[PDB]
Amino acid sequence: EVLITGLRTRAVNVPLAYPVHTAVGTVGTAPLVLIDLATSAGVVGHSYLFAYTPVALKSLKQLLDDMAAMIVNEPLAPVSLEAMLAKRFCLAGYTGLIRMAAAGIDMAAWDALGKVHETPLVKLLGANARPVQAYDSHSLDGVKLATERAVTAAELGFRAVKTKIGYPALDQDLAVVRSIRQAVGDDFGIMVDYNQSLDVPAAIKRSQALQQEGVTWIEEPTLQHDYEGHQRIQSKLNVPVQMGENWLGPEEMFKALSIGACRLAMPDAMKIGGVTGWIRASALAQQFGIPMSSHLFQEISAHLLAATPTAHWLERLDLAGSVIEPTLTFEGGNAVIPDLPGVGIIWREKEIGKYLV
Amino acid sequence: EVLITGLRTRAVNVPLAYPVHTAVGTVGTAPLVLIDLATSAGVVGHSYLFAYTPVALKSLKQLLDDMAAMIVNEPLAPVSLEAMLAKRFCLAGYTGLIRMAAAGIDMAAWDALGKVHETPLVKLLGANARPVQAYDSHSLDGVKLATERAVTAAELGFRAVKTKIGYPALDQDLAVVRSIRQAVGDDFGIMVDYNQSLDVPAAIKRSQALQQEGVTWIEEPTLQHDYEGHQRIQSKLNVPVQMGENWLGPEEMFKALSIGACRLAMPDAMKIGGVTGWIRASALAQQFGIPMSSHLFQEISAHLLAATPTAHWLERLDLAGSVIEPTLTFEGGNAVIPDLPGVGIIWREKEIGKYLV
Amino acid sequence: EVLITGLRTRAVNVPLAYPVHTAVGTVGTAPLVLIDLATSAGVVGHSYLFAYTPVALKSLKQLLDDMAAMIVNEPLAPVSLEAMLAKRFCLAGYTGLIRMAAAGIDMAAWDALGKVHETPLVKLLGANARPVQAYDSHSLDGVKLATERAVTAAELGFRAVKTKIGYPALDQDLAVVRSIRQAVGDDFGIMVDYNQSLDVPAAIKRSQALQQEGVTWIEEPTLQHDYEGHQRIQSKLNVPVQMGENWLGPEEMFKALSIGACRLAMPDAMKIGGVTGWIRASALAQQFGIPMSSHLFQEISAHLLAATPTAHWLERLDLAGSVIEPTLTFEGGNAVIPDLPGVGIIWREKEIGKYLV
Amino acid sequence: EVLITGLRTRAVNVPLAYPVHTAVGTVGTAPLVLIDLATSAGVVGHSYLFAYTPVALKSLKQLLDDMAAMIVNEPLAPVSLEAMLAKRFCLAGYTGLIRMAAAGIDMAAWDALGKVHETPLVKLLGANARPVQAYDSHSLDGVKLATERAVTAAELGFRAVKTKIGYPALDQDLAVVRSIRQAVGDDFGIMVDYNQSLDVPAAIKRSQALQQEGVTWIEEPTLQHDYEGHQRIQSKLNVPVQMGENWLGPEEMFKALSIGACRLAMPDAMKIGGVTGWIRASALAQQFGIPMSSHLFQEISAHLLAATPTAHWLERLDLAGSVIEPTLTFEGGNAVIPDLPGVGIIWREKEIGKYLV
Amino acid sequence: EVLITGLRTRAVNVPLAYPVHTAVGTVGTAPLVLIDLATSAGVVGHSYLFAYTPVALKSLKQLLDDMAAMIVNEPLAPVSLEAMLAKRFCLAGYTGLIRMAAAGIDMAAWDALGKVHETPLVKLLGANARPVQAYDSHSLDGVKLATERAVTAAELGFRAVKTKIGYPALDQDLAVVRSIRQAVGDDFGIMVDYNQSLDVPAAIKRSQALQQEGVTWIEEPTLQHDYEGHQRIQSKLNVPVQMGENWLGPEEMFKALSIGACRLAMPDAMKIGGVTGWIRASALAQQFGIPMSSHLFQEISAHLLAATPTAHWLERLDLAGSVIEPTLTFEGGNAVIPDLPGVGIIWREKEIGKYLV
Ligand SMILES: O=NN(O)c1ccccc1
Ligand SMILES: O=NN(O)c1ccccc1
Ligand SMILES: O=NN(O)c1ccccc1
Ligand SMILES: O=NN(O)c1ccccc1
Ligand SMILES: O=NN(O)c1ccccc1
Ligand SMILES: [Mg+2]
Ligand SMILES: [Mg+2]
Ligand SMILES: [Mg+2]
Ligand SMILES: [Mg+2]
Ligand SMILES: [Mg+2]
Repeated sequence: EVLITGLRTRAVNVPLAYPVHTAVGTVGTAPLVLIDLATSAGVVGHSYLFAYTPVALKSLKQLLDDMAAMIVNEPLAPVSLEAMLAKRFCLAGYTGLIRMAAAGIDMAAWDALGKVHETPLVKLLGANARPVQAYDSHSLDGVKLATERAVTAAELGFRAVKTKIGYPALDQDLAVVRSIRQAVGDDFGIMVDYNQSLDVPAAIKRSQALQQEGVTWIEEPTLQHDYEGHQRIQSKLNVPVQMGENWLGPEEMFKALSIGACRLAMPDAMKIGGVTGWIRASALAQQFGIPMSSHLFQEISAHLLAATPTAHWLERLDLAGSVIEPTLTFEGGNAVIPDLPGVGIIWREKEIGKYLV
Repeated sequence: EVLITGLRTRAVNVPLAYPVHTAVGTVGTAPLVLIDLATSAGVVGHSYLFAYTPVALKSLKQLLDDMAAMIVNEPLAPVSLEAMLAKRFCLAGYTGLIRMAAAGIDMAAWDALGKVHETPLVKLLGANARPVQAYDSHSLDGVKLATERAVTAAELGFRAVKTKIGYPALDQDLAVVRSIRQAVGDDFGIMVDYNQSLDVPAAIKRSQALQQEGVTWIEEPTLQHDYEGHQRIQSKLNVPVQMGENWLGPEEMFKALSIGACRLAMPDAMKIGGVTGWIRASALAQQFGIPMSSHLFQEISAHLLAATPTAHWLERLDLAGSVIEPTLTFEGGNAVIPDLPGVGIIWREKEIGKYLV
Repeated sequence: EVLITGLRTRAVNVPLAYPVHTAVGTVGTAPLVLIDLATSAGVVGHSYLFAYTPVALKSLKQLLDDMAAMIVNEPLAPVSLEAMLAKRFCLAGYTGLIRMAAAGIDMAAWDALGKVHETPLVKLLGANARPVQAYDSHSLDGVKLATERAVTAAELGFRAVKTKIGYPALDQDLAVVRSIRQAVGDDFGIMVDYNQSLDVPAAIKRSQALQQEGVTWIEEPTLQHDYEGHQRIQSKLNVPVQMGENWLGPEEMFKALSIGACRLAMPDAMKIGGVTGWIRASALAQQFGIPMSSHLFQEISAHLLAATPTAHWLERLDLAGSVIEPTLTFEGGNAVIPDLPGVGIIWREKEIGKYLV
Repeated sequence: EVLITGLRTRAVNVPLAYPVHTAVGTVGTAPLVLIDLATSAGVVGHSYLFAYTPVALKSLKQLLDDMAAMIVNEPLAPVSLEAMLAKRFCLAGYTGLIRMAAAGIDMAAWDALGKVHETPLVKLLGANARPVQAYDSHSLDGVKLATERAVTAAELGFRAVKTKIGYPALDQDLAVVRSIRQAVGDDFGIMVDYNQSLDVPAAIKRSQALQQEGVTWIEEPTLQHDYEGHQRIQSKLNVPVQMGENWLGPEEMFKALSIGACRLAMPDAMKIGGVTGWIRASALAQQFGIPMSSHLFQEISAHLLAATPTAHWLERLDLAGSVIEPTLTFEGGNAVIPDLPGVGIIWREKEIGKYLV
Repeated sequence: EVLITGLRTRAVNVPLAYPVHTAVGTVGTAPLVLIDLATSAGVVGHSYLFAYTPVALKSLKQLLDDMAAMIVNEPLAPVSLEAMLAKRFCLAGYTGLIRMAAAGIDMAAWDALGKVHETPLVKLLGANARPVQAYDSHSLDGVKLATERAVTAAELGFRAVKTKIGYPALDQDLAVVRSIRQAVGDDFGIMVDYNQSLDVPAAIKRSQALQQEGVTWIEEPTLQHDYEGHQRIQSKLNVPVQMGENWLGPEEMFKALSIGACRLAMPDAMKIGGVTGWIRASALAQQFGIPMSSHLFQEISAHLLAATPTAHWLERLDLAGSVIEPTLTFEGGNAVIPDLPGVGIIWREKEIGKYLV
């Protein structure tokens, strides 16, 4: 039996070429927890967590470190390890930061398991590597920069981009989208993301005007937990409502899809519960007829999407590029999984120093 | 006018006379974060958080300490402060540890506001103080200890006790309930709590047997988030299914009640979102026709129940008694709100020093 | 314990600069009951009731006076006082005139409680004063006067107006709206109100033509109690259906929202049950995802809306201006809560004389 | 042709032989408004309203007196008069005291119309007079008085009685029902009435125990407006749940029956909207398969039941007996409509003088 | 007690100025059963039945004659007489021809009862006579005659007409409607009737094209009993679906409205169960929010509609003009009820001879 022998985490706050502006606030740098999971077979599993705000960063690192003792000497069997953690956090609430930390462990464990068998994760999941179409993910950038980032993305061979909207006025949402559209042409996806900023009637009004414009999908139009409200917005639309980045575990995804919140889903490898939760999520999207994309975590999402029966898009937003070797590449807009064991995440150890919190 | 001028937290791990054994693990000490919210009016708001396990304790403290930057210099206006926190944690997930941190702030802010106005909290909410019936809350204690603790509670004048069940065999659940019944008589409540330990069919089978015995309610028979499963259990019962201690915010309560998960509710003053979330929860319980009890936090729950239109039971489990002056008392099994501004929490400073971690 | 020591009411019939014409009849003057609630702390709570027609005015005053004996010597604890009244009127029917009278007591009691603590009501509710956007509320005025009132409102810095429609012909509804629109421009809200005058098919026909025109919302298209019928109208519309002024208590609001009658709500501080009912109402709108405005009662609604999580608009219709000091002001179209304790309602005692019935 | 030419009201407070005790308060006298509707045909229509408590008595009289201006000089056409009243009270809320006032007018107008045609009311409605089975309606009387009143009713030839329950302990509800049962035998109805006193779970628990005893129905187990709660109670019962005395208009009946609140109905001739509302209620009860009884107003209810397709029981509780000639009689427990034009109400003028307030 | 003393029927087949062409066949003459109901007060009640096809005419007359013995010596109390007939035909099936015959009896009985009290039926129902708007009902007439009948109807002051459609091709439906429209102008109702001729998809296609044209309603688009199918068609339309002429009894109407088959209703005085069934029907349309028109039977429908809370249109199609005195008149397109007792139906006895079958 291969055993887990140790856990080490490191908190960084890493710079973004382009700060992520949203209609509810800006993420100017990336607060990350980098996770190393040591094993008795001598390999080291790697993953990372995104804490969104520096306010949650130290708390997340502390929680993982305190969780070290419950995983050390457990078998490196991510599925059994997830059940053990779901039980240990039964009382406290297996959600939120605690679930995110459990996901970080899970992703490092599956990386480790791929390394034990010297096989890329995608193959360990029983699937073939294949290129996965990717959209370049931008932010609430203003007409000028939004249009430039779009052109550049199109120059690099991306077939779609996402821009984050929710400007003070609807006309401003539309001017950004029209300006991207003039510059990329009609054969190009423009996904838009409201980041939860509208109430249901505002969302219906804005969304029907954006749909007239031709957008590829409308993402998180209202409060993320409000699945009934998403359903109400979706009911007034032909264009699909998109959500899922905020589902904490496949049980949240199940509740949203059960009441018809959306016609597309994009779980987040961390929030959905890592590789173990992702695989469950994929089973749900398939039965519910829901094309499934990724949210962040582009390195592991390239593997995961290749094992996903309704795989739709990979989101390109390179949060961890400063501290992770660029072994994932893009050819003609598609993510290409590297020929490395597990996930293909290699730390740029020389760089992690600049960013330690 | 009145501003928040400081936040101070203290992590303590308090050994309990009677460890809280449950079917899914034992809580042998109470890991609490003690909160002091200093104000420009000079009075200081007090509250505390329960972290369930030491594993989450330092993470939760660190979390609050980092949240201080968001609240210091803000007006002492619990409702506007809560709206601000929901917005600040919009992206990261306003749930779990983060929502619990926010609730501790809220509870200490309302304590401070009651202090500003030199009025007990119940009166600031527009209600009168009045004795609230309380059950003495025990645990997965074995036949012998459970009967003994039940006898003791009956002598103290409690008219109900709660025991935690989910022993390996149904015959054992039933033996504990029988032995308590023989000890306390037919005119006496025996609540039971499975702490999420059964799947739906075992819950239906055990619950129907318990209902033949005569129990007052059946609490969390299955996984706390599985509202549809609770409904399925409730559908096969005359006895009421009880839940809610695990609802993170009133929006989770709204989901559970919308599909008929339970016929009783017991929000946890911390998980529900503090005073602000509790008052919202009570509006919901009133409209859905749900008698609403409390879970832990007996000091603030006595106030809050008095303001609760469908107020049912106060749970008495004295987690903070080692560190808080016993200003809340019990006459004839009823909680008696002390005549003290805000919540009536006064730290036992000499005691706190022994439990700091 | 602060106690209620007396109740005094005065019925007035006060002149309106602009009579309120609706498609179901005209309210040419304001029949009001002015309420003074005396306390043992020496302060006096103030509120008023709107009786709609002089036909109900004396009956409403008489009922309050007869209710004096059941509230005198009760604690000034509006929430406990509301429960006592709900119980005392259990048998007779806690709705209609009786519920309106109970609301009048409630609003005077919360005014009194704010005065006891020398704090504006909004702060007593735990929220911060903030300016609240307001629309100027006009009536079934005819193309000429409708357009003038609109211009004037826009001149005073209002960002929207409401006009009451339901003229004998659809073309007349549209000519009024088009004429307001030409004169205010496209960046301006035009709310329309049918005052219950249409049956469901007529409402669907008229409403779809108004929606083509661009209106901000369509208010009470059909019989107020007919929530199923509202839902049927709402189902055929993208523009939101608005209602709520006629909900007697939050239990009526709950029934309407449960079956999807509307996408916006506007409780009436009096009919919803005063401050106590309003706060419950706000909890419902929030969980149901419903932007919540006020109906009349502009003085107390400015406070209430500042404590309302989905606060949407304040309705400006100054029914009581003749007998109430203008301490509420409007800056750039927003209501500004005055810096006075409780509600900030001060009687113009010199003027009440002219209007006594 | 025939016009209304006057309205006269008289408020009386009539002491009752047996005060109507209920679990939520005692009605020790009957506060009634006696109505005389003078016509151009010279006959005068009679009806009365029950105000429940003296607190509402003067307000209700004043209300009618002010409503006189709307009806005097209108044709005596109860149906068109009702439509006019609904429109006049469109804005103010056509419910509660206002709807009760309107119903008194309606009942006196139909009495007058029967007088114009010199025909008993039942015949004007197109039905034959026929004996209607009646239960003798008692109250929250204690074991001893309840048994005694049950024996008396059985000797008078009643085949059923109703008792009001909701004593502090279930054991007490059950003792009263047992003692009545022993007195009257197994071939005899015992209806029971909780007068809104239980929450849903206590209602389910008490109702299941009562159903083991053998009772004829369970009336208003919970808050009268909580139709969803009644359904939840009914869902756990074989015995039928009975309600309706509190429905204000047939539209409230329609809501309750639409969601399955009850398996029996008992509209109140006043609250339902008089004869006009009652005939609408009977159309609904017939379509929803609901046996329909009456509540109070035995004089007019005998006529109305005879015209009611699913007619069940007449409630006999003689509130107006002190002031109305006993022209309605009881043979073998059946109400016998007197052969008198309209309702057959004749004032006892010498008696009325003693009770005027 | 007034008693029924005899029943006499006469079958006629009467000529139509304009044969009624429908998409499922032609009714070129009117097969009618004329009913005389003799009473012991010396008056004679009159009604008639429409048998649709001569194939059913003798069978209908025979059935009534055979029913004579069960009504002779019964009281003239139409409501009690209807219940007796519902019971007598319990086993055989109280629907179809038997229900139509029972309705014929009912309508003659209410005519008789109006005559006993020397009062027009409308007043006996407690309502005021008022003019009722009427549309002139034409048939599947071809572009040329359809347009002429429209002009003539408009010349006589009708504000709307109905034409029967379902031509072999959609373009033909549209050419007829466009041609009527050019000739009447935009301020004029054009109702269209498919007479059950389309399947659900054809109905959705045709109906959406007619709705583009502006029609007032689309009547019986598919198989009359197929309420689910009507609902499916209605779901794809803004214009209202109309039906009801074929509902046999208010219990059929109740089933159709319960599942949302239509947004307008038009019961047929005969099929709905005569005056007794109509009054029940009106109670349903009111609660369900459904504007209610008549189908045929214009003489009694003028009275009935005046007592109908959601009265919408009277259908003018004078089937019985050849054998009934023209006491009903039309002023400015409205039906005017004549000042005669009961229904105002007087036989042209000199003419009945020409048409006896
Ligand atoms: O789509 N992704 N969203 O919304 C995001 C990503 C990173 C930071 C904030 C929001
Ligand atoms: O009801 N209280 N429960 O379930 C509890 C209490 C303490 C620790 C864990 C669970
Ligand atoms: O929107 N408010 N309505 O409808 C109103 C206000 C005052 C008087 C009458 C109607
Ligand atoms: O059934 N009758 N009830 O409930 C009643 C009667 C009189 C007074 C109050 C309630
Ligand atoms: O609308 N009335 N219809 O459909 C009708 C009337 C008479 C004969 C045939 C059909
Ligand atoms: Mg997003
Ligand atoms: Mg528990
Ligand atoms: Mg309005
Ligand atoms: Mg009752
Ligand atoms: Mg037809």
